[PDB]
Amino acid sequence: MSEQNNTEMTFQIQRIYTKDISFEAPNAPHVFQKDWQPEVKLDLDTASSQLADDVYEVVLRVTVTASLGEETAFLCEVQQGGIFSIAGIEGTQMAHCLGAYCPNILFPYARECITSMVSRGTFPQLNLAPVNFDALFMNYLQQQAGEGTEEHQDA
Amino acid sequence: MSEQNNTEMTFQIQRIYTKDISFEAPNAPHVFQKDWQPEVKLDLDTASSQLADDVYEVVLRVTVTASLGEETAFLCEVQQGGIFSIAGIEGTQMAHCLGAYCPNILFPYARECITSMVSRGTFPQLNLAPVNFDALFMNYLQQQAGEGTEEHQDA
Amino acid sequence: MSEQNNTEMTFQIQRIYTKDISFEAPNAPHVFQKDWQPEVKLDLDTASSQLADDVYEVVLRVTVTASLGEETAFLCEVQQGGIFSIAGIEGTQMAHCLGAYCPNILFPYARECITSMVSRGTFPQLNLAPVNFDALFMNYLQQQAGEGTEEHQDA
Amino acid sequence: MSEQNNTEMTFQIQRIYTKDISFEAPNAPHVFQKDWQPEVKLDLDTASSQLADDVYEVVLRVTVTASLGEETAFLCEVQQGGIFSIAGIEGTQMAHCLGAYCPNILFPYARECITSMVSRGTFPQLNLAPVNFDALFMNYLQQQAGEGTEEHQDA
Amino acid sequence: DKAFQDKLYPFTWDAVRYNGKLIAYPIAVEALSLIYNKDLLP
Amino acid sequence: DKAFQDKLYPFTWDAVRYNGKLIAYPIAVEALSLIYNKDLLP
Repeated sequence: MSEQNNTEMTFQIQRIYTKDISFEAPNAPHVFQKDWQPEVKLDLDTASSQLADDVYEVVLRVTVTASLGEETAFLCEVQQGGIFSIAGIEGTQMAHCLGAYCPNILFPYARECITSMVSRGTFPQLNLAPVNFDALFMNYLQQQAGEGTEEHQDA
Repeated sequence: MSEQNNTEMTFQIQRIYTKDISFEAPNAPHVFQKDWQPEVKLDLDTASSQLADDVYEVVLRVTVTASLGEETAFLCEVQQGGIFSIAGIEGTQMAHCLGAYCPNILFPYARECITSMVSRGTFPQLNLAPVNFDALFMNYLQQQAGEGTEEHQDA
Repeated sequence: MSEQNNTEMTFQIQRIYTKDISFEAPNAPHVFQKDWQPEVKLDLDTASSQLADDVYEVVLRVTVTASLGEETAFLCEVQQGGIFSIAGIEGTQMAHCLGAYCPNILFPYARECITSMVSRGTFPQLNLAPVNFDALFMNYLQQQAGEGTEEHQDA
Repeated sequence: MSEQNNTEMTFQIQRIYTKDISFEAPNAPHVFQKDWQPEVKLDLDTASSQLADDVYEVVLRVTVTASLGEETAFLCEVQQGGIFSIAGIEGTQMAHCLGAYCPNILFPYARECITSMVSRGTFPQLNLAPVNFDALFMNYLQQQAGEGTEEHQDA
Repeated sequence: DKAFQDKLYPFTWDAVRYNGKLIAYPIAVEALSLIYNKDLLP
Repeated sequence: DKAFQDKLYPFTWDAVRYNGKLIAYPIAVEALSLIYNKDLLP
């Protein structure tokens, strides 16, 4: 293992934590006379700020709209933050990290924080299925090898 | 306006829900660099909403303006609403029940909503001490030199 | 029937914390074959312990079972413990504190923590209705009839 | 032996969730007495299981032990299981699918499900270190001095 | 008389005799769809 | 066995390697002090 190549990337989790959380339910008593068939409009964003050398914070924003039209269920945004060490890669490879990988780390925390807020407003909980733009390149780029075989036992 | 002294009244807890939530950590990794316990400013507000005849919602706005030194630590606000079947009672006794007792029922839920967001932002666990608004209101009657204005209206 | 001798007393919350969590989905990859509302059976439990003089710790345990048809859906359970401190009260006034008042503090946390584990299993919300531990404490011993808090004025 | 990228493979992320969760703090009040420096022990495990015709659920057992010698602070375990309908690849890439890629899909969500329980128990945040299951396997396989960047394609 | 043995712990509370098992307030909130108008990510 | 088996999922993984801890700055937090007074009116 001659680790002379940056394909591994020197990545480190310093700290993960919500910067901002918010929930709005204008029609919160209306839920009794509102039909539970709102169309979930998901929306996503990611940001970056250099705090120090190789130290980049990523702000993964998720915004969930739930509304039948004007008869709105709720609005719920969680701005998740994460202090990350991003070293070894630069520029376009770094743009793949803080634009896809690092917010994908932050998204489970944001998801659960939203779905808790849904339950607090006492609406139907709905968990958003994984979307990996980061892993999509691994899904695309096939390696080379395929044939395994040979295992069984040593004894 | 009426005194109203009768226990034949009805009072049931229908549903607790957050109509509004907020948590804002503006200098979130910066106050992390400050090893100290942040000063907690407690802000408190109330609201009410008539949903039907003898059915009344009340909102409790528990707000935490936390700051360490010359700078914010973390911000929080939860407008914790809850519906109560308030029958057999109106006048100053309704202004007492809906303005003291019903917010007191909402206060454990207000605290919990804040506690969770603070632990998500990885700030130190926040447990506001239980406040009985009723006992304070008893003394309030004999503590009036004059005047007397309030506001309770939410959608 | 009350006889609850009112005193100035002194109360304190030292620490609130989740002691224990369980979420078991034995039918996890089988649950998508189950299309109805799950038959949910909740259980409420308490286990108390005195840490010191004037200082006790009561644990509020909420169990949840669910099943569709004649087969399991999901299982979940939370144990919200809390260290509390008391002075002034005694006998029935003390029994009422650990018997009703402290479960009222702990319930929002235990409740929402179950529904937060629901988020993790990707299925519809299971949020618990507000349980009247106080009325239940009365239904344990029929009617409040205690009396206490005696003036032992010695010098 | 490289350019044999045929449309044989089929992989879909059907569901990613917790099959099982556990958080046990037997010394939850008792942590106030001890020193706040436990030993962060991380446990990793992966399994696959054919539910249907080439549909296998891969479960990740992550377990976080925190003990300063014999005196345990707390224990966390999250069986982050996910259903994946995979086929059309064999041997090395098949073993690398369910053994590397699939637990690496489960690992951000496992990380979070632990971290959130920890903070509810009034314990300091525990972030799981990113284990490059995919990259380290292919490294050791023969690419110990190799580097494979990905072409940033639109669609 | 001061029986210094009883102290401020004459009751434990180890039950919560809840014989009225329910799920929530009588109203079905368990209904929501329209998640992912498209398929999964391949 | 001693002749033909070869699982769909073998996965040797005889190369297990990870750091362990990542915590460095131990900020004294746990439970927020200086919160409220010792009032707590009943």
